[PDB]
Parts: sequence; structure tokens; C-alpha cells
Amino acid sequence: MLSPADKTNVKAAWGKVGAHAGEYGAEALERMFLSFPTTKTYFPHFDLSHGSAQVKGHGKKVADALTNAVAHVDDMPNALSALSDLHAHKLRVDPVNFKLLSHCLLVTLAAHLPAEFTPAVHASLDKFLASVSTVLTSKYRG
Amino acid sequence: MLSPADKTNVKAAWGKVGAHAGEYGAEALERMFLSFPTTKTYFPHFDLSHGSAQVKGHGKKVADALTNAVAHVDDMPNALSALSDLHAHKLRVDPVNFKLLSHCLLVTLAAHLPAEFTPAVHASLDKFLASVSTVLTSKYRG
Amino acid sequence: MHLTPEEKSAVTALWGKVNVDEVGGEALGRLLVVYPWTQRFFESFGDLSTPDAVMGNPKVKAHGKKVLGAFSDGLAHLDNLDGTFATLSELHCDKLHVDPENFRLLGNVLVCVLAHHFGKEFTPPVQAAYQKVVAGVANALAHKYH
Amino acid sequence: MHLTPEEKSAVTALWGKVNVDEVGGEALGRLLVVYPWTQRFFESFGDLSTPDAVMGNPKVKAHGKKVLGAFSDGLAHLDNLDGTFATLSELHCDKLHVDPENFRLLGNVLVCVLAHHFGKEFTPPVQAAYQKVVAGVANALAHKYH
Ligand code: HEM
Ligand code: HEM
Ligand code: HEM
Ligand code: HEM
Repeated sequence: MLSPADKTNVKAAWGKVGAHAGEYGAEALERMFLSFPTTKTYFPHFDLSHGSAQVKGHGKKVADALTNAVAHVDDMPNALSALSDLHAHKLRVDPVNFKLLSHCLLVTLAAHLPAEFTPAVHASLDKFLASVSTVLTSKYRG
Repeated sequence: MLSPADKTNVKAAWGKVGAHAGEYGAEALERMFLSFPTTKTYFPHFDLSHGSAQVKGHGKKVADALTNAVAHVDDMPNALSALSDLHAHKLRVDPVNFKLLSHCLLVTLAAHLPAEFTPAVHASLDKFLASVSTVLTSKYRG
Repeated sequence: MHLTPEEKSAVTALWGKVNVDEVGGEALGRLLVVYPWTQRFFESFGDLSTPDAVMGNPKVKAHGKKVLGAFSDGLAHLDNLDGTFATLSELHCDKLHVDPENFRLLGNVLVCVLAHHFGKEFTPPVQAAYQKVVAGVANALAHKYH
Repeated sequence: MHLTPEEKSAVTALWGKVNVDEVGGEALGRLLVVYPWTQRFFESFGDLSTPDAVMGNPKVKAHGKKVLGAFSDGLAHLDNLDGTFATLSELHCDKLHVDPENFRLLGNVLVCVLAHHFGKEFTPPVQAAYQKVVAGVANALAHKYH
């Protein structure tokens, strides 16, 4: 359950992220690759070094998908349907890895939004990313 | 996603369980308490020894809740809404424990339904219990 | 991990009845069927498109036989699983990068297979002993992550 | 767990700047807020009804100080975390029966708190070193389950 206050908290934190969204998505990916190196095996055709244009470009895609979820928060299964097909059917992403990226997204937000990352907003963002992760793994066993 | 074939598989396995449903629920609880002893701390007012009338009575409740989910498989969040409030708000059941009981339910079905526990039906039952578990933990962070 | 004498008795008595040419393939096949993302690691095995294709795939059966051999090797060394599995840990962790949650899943699938094959004989106390075994194997296989 | 010299450098340099009277309470409080089932273990702490009630609860702050002390004790003994945490493992595992997934959650919350406090200084390589630390602590605290 994303409560009304959760949706308000998530919209507000994302609003403050502003046009850094893509840079932040790229940073979250880099944190994941360094912190949880098992995740790098999904990107063998990527150069994952710092400053990589491929990680930067992909971080923008991740952020745009999250922004689509924020904008359609009451309808995320439909909004994310094509992406859940991709991650489950084509890429075979292990469900455990969505918890890893979700954590690295929270860390990135905390490192960039010192006023906004209150405990209440941390909780709301955590529920939001868990909801996104539930949709993206739902074509396995949901 | 519970597919049409999943719902068919789950209805058929549950149909074969028949009126053993309550006995099987009690057995699954006993398997959980012996296999994963951390789970016993939720039942301090229960005697959890073999043959306990409290475990037998509770297994019947568990089975009736699962049967309600089978009968309303396309509407499980609504069917299980009161139960999800109980487990999250009142009992504070750790989400990890639903995976433990789900496994012990699968083990119980496998030990009792040798013809029905095909790989296809095992997969379907696993998705069904993961869907039930997702609803029952959804009042935390879903 | 430490099994009590009663637990070791329950485990070893059941295991002597296991068909070691089949039960490993059944467990690996069901892992690929029930948790489909694990197929990522077995692209070279060929047809995994349906449950029947997976369960009757000869490479799944042959590789499952190797997996069960490792479980058997663990059973002979319950009080020292880390040394037994060091080579397999370096393989699965350092080289394959299999997330260790999947070691737990495969252990639980094997438990389901034993319950399917042995029925009432796979009692809740027998299951509890096997859960300690498969947890110890999964922890040993993950030791290179720790 | 083994940290490289560069990892140990990143960890120890940041940790010397940590306010040890506050950061533990922040991490414990956020754990209780973000993962509400953990409140099951803290009934005696009183008012946990709102985030503000949790974060300003004096028992949460005082107990969080003890938790951070254990992390600090782990940092001094990185190459031997099991012995350091044996007593805490028996407490959390044998007596409290806390599921070990929550050790991982609290470690990750602490990482979020360090990122919040240190901002850009909490670089991705610094985070990666801390992830190895909190994983080693969580594994050591769980050792009595293994
Ligand atoms: C918040 C969670 C996630 C979001 C929002 C997300 C979003 C996306 C998007 C938008 C794309 C590109 C889609 C397209 O170009 O059509 C993508 C691709 C991809 N994702 Fe994710 N994803 C998430 C989690 C993950 C995780 C956890 C992994 C693996 C550890 C992963 C692995 C991949 C891979 C391998 C690709 C393909 C890259 C390529 O081949 O170019 N994703 N994701
Ligand atoms: C398939 C998953 C589950 C189902 C269908 C289920 C169902 C139920 C039902 C129907 C009740 C009684 C409701 C009532 O009397 O109003 C109940 C109570 C309870 N459940 Fe579950 N449950 C599940 C998972 C769990 C787990 C994993 C735990 C803890 C490890 C748990 C702990 C409890 C407790 C402590 C009670 C209260 C018992 C009492 O005080 O009498 N449940 N559950
Ligand atoms: C208890 C858990 C497991 C055990 C005991 C086990 C055991 C084994 C054994 C004995 C081999 C043969 C190694 C050799 O030929 O020298 C092997 C290979 C392999 N395993 Fe597992 N395994 C387990 C879990 C997993 C899981 C969950 C996956 C993937 C989801 C996996 C992926 C692989 C792969 C891809 C190979 C082939 C490596 C190669 O030939 O290059 N393993 N495993
Ligand atoms: C890295 C993870 C953790 C560390 C380092 C840690 C550390 C500690 C320490 C140092 C104490 C004080 C023990 C004493 O007074 O001698 C304690 C007590 C306690 N911990 Fe934790 N803890 C962790 C995780 C958890 C979690 C996740 C929970 C519950 C969700 C928990 C529940 C408790 C409880 C209930 C006590 C009070 C025990 C008592 O006074 O009887 N711990 N812990």
C-alpha cells in the first residue's frame, strides 16, 4: 500500500531531484556495480568504469522509467508492463537484484537531498521502490 | 502474474487436497516450527508439540484462508485484506517468514499428492503462495 | 553445521534410499522451471522452453547428477562443509557470480523432491534435519562471498 | 571479511568523523520507521506511533548508541568478526530469534544514514567499502544460525 502521504512524499522528493534525475540514475547504477559486483554480469557489453557514457545513458533510462512510475503511481503495473516483460522474459534478472538497485537509489537520494531525506520520506521512497520492484519481477511468479 | 494455466493447476491441486485441507495446514505449520524455529516466537501462547489441538485448529484457519484465496484468485488483495491488516499491523510478522511457511506448504502438498505435484503444478502452486504472501505483507511497504 | 545424532540418523537413513542418478536432475529441472531466471546460467543446455523440455533435457539430468554428488559429499563431511565446498564456492561465486539466494532455493527444491518421492516417510522431523543440511551446504557454497 | 588497504582507508577516515552519540540512534530509529515489523522487538521502548515519536524516543537513541558501539568494535577487528560478535550472536539468534535478514536491513539503513550525513563525501567507492563492512557484521551476528 502506497498511502496518500507516501505518494505526496515521493512526488516531492522526485520534484526536488529535478533535472538531475538522469545523473542520479547513473550514480545509483555505479554504486550498485561497485557495491554488489554480481550485478555487473548483466552488462558485459557495457564499460562500467567511472564516466562511462553507456552507464550515463542507461541511468537516464532508469530515471525516466522511475519518473513514469511516479507519474502513474496508482497504475504502476500497467505503466511498467513492457519493462517487466523485458527484465523477466528477456534479461532474466534475478529478483534479489532489484533490492540491490533500490538500496543504491535510496543511497544516491540521501547523498544528494539532505533536507528531503527525512525518515518519513525515506520510508515512502522505500515503499515506492519496493512497489516498482514488485511490478518488475511480477512476470516470474507474481 | 497467475496465468490461466496456473489458476487451473492450483484449483486442481486444491481440489485433490479435498477435506484434508485443515490437516495439511496443521502439518505445514508443524514443519515450519521444527524446520525454522525462529517462527515459534509468534505463538508463545500455543503449545507447539505434535498433536496439539491449537496447531490443529490453527492449521484449519490457515487452510480456509488459502481456500478463500483459491476461490477468489482474481481478487486476492480484496479477499485477503483483513488478514493482511492482522499480520502486518497487529502481529508484525516479518515478511521473510511467509517464504518459510510457503515452502512448508509446498513440502506438505508434495508429501501428500504424488501424482499431482508435477513440475508444472509445483511452479503454479509456488506462484500462488508467493501471490498470497505478497498480499499478506502488502500493508508494510507494498 | 551440527546435526544431532537423531538428525544425522534421519538424514543418512533416507539418503541411502535416494536414486542418485535421478533425484539431482529432478531438483535441477524443477529449479529451472519454478525459478525461471536460473535458466540464465544454462543457455548451453539447449531446449528449456517448457517444463517437459526441461525435465527431459539430457544435459539437465547429467548436470543434476553432479549437483547431487556434491550434496552427498557434504553429507559425509557435515562437521566441515567449508573445506569440502571451497572449490565449488570459487566457481559459483568468483567465476559464475550466482547470487547465493539461489543456493537456498535449490536446497529447498531438493527438499520438495525428497518429500515428493518419500511421502509420509519424509516426516516433519526428517524435513527439519534436511533443512539444516541444505542450509549448511548453501552457506558453504556462499563462503567466498563472506 | 577482507578489506583492501584502500577500502580500510575509506572506512576508517569516514568513521572518525561520525558522531557516535547520534548516528546509531538515527539508524535504529529509521529501521523501526522503514521496516515496521522490527518494532516487535522493542515493545518496552514506549511511544513508537509516528516517525517523530520514534526518532525522538530517548530509549531508541540510547539503544542506538550501543548498536553503533558494536559496529565500531567490528571496525577494529575486521579480519576477525566472528569472535567479536559471538556474544551478540547468541543474544540475537538463540535468545531473541531475530531473523538474520534484519541484520542486513539495519546495516543498509546505517549506510543510508552515512550517505545522508556525508553527502558527496560518501562516494560510490566509499559506499562499496562500507557495504563489505555491514555484510561482514551481519554475517558474524548470524553465525549462531549457521
Ligand atoms: C528500479 C529498478 C529498475 C528499473 C526502473 C529499470 C529500468 C530499465 C530500463 C528503462 C531499461 C531500458 C529499456 C529499453 O531500453 O527498452 C533497462 C534495461 C536493462 N536493465 Fe533495468 N531496471 C531496473 C532494475 C534492473 C536490475 C536490478 C538489473 C540487473 C542487475 C537490470 C538489468 C538491465 C539490463 C541488463 C538491461 C539491458 C541493458 C542493455 O542491454 O542495453 N535492471 N532497465
Ligand atoms: C500462507 C500464509 C498465511 C496464511 C494464509 C495465514 C492465515 C492466518 C489466519 C486465517 C489466521 C487467523 C485469523 C483470525 O483468527 O482472525 C492467522 C493468525 C496468525 N498468524 Fe497467520 N497466516 C499466514 C502466514 C503466517 C506467518 C508466516 C506467521 C508467523 C511466522 C503467522 C503468524 C500468525 C499468528 C501469530 C497468528 C495469531 C495466532 C493467535 O494468536 O491465535 N502467519 N493466520
Ligand atoms: C546447493 C547448490 C549447488 C550445488 C551443490 C552445485 C554444484 C555444482 C557442481 C558439482 C558443478 C560441477 C562443477 C564441475 O564440473 O567441476 C556445478 C556447476 C555449475 N553450477 Fe552449480 N551448484 C549449486 C547451485 C547452483 C545454482 C543455483 C546455479 C545457477 C542458478 C548454478 C550454476 C552452475 C553452473 C552454470 C555450472 C557450470 C559451470 C561450468 O561447467 O563452467 N549452481 N554446480
Ligand atoms: C548489525 C545489526 C545489529 C547490531 C550490531 C546489534 C547490536 C546490539 C547490541 C550491542 C545490543 C546490546 C546488548 C547488551 O545490552 O548487552 C543489542 C540488543 C538488542 N538488539 Fe540488536 N543489534 C543488531 C540488529 C538487531 C535487530 C535487526 C533487531 C530487531 C529487529 C535487534 C534486537 C535487539 C534487542 C531486542 C535487543 C535488546 C536485548 C535485551 O536487552 O534483552 N538487534 N543489539
